[PDB]
Amino acid sequence: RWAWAALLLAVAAVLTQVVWLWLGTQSFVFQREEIAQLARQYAGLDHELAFSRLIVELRRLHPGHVLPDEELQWVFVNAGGWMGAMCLLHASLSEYVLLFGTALGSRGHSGRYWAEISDTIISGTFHQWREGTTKSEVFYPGETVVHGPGEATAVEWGPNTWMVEYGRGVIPSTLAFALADTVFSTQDFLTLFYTLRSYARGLRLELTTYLF
Amino acid sequence: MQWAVGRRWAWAALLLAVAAVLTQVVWLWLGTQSFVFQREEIAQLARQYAGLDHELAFSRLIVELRRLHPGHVLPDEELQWVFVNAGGWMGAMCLLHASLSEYVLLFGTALGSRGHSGRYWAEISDTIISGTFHQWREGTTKSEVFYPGETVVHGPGEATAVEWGPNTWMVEYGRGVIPSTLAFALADTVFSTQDFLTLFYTLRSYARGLRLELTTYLF
Amino acid sequence: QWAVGRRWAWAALLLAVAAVLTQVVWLWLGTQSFVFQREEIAQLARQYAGLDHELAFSRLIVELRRLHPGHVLPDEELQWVFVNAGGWMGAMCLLHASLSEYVLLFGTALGSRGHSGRYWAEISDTIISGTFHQWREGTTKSEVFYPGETVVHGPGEATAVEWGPNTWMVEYGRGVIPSTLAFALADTVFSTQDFLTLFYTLRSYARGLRLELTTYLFG
Ligand SMILES: CCCN1CCC=C(c2cc(-c3ccc(C)cc3)no2)C1
Ligand SMILES: CCCN1CCC=C(c2cc(-c3ccc(C)cc3)no2)C1
Ligand SMILES: CCCN1CCC=C(c2cc(-c3ccc(C)cc3)no2)C1
Repeated sequence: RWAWAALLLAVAAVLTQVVWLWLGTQSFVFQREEIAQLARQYAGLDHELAFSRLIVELRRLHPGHVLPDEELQWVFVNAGGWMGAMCLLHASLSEYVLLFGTALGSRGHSGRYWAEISDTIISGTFHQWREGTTKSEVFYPGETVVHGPGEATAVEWGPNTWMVEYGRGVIPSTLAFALADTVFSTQDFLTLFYTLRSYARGLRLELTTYLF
Repeated sequence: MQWAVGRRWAWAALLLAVAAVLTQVVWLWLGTQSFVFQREEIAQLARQYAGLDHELAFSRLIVELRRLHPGHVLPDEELQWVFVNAGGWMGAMCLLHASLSEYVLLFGTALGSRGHSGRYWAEISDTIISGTFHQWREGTTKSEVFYPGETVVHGPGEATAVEWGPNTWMVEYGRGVIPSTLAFALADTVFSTQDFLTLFYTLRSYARGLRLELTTYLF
Repeated sequence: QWAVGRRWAWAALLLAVAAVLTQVVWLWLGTQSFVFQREEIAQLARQYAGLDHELAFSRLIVELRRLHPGHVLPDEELQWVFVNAGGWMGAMCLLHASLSEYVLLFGTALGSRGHSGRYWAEISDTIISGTFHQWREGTTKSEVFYPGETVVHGPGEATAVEWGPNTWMVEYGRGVIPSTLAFALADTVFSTQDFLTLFYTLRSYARGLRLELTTYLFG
């Protein structure tokens, strides 16, 4: 039975080799500039219409990578002390695209992620206070703010602020932060479920499209 | 002996009778569900004092609430402002009535606050005496603002983002599984503020409210 | 010579350790010494209030080092680290820290609101710039503090606090300092999950303790 341990790690070595090759020869659906430019084009429109225009345009540029209307949903997000709402459009293990914002405004912890996040503002104001500094910056509609991996900032959204968010990195690691307050502060298990389901729907889509 | 009845059978028949009767009169306890306050009574009552400053408005409301419902309102000896930290927001409450199905309290903030309203197994109504109440309902990308005199109604299972301006005060009425709602109102107190003295104060106010509702029921 | 009971000597020793510990603690309280006087930091920080906070901080650190050599952290150990607690967020720079005292620079560029924390310590905050709103427990009014003013937070007290944008202050603390850190890291553990920040904070404390340990032992 000692040889069975060798066979166990034999196929384990090959499978891990298959995965490694796949993770490295994998390409991305979206470009950072692509998402930013679309949002910048629509920022002058009311956010409701801007959202609709952007979703339609994303679907024609990348069919089979954007969730259907039947699976689009606004779900509150409580994390880092702030509160907003998001609508997931695309979600894989390496990328996501979502609409985010708040009608009341909010402040808190940007989060510390294993990913690069790009927020292009559609309406309102985004205040950013970078770690190590004692001054803040403000971004306005049409402008894109990037959150590098391992960076942590204090953020503030003004009343009625909305943005398109494009994330790239280890996406399942971001859920730990995004659902923290939901678990320990709001106890909103229903919201917790809606979030996980939306991610599942996004993963479901990307899997079928890749398989056709 | 065609009219006679065996004693053993009759004894077991009556046991089935009391069992059938009890299991049915137990059900009517939910049918004879009596709430101490009417659903829109608290709102209609506080809408009258909204013109005053919150300090006098509270005192005159508490007095009026006692006269209308004697033995259902906590005495001045057990009235206390305690902080409330939940859903990312912070305020202070003053419990006036508390049972297992109902509660009435004075709530507000002198600074203002924002956060998650909470999903309760209950129906909550808030009537504004002073300040502003902002509500952002789930699924929408817009908010509504409520002014003094108006009443915000929060149905069961609903979740909204809330914002109170500076110096907003309100009376609050809740109907439903009150102990479960208490789990939310103490969440941030445990995992964010670690204010265990406040935790004690809140639970004590509930115990005082419950003690009153049983000593009134017993006398 | 005689024997003592298994419950007799047990109680006697329980009184013996009671006699020792109580007079040992009282001995400990008597030898207690503080590097900074109760109102020393406040008096010193107010002198630099009104200036650009960068300039005020730099001059203060130089002044503290000159007044208390061996009790202020070197430049290579000074570090701005985010603080998340009680619902609010800001940044701190630890200047001095032991088991009984601490001095730190604190503030926020964005502003913030939340629970002040209920500490086993006496904490004073002298404002260099910006605004400090305080809402005391049991009250329905709030007081605003402007630069040059000092806010004192007594042990066991709990307030709601609000900082305006670009508010900066100097904070001195006196009491059970390790218990205070527990609060300061509450949101970091259960809300932000920022382990890096958590590590930075604990490292800042360790550096303060090390410096205090060396100065105590070797001058
Ligand atoms: C500095 C930018 C930080 N952003 C700010 C805006 C909102 C965030 C945010 C991210 C998410 C999210 C939801 C689902 C999945 C699968 C992944 C991520 N939900 O909300 C984080
Ligand atoms: C949508 C309205 C949500 N409101 C917002 C304001 C404050 C609430 C709130 C509820 C309570 C409370 C305290 C003790 C007991 C036994 C029950 C309830 N204390 O505070 C909940
Ligand atoms: C009543 C004023 C409350 N203040 C408000 C501002 C920030 C505080 C605050 C305290 C600390 C801290 C960091 C390290 C150690 C060893 C001890 C304490 N880090 O931040 C507490």
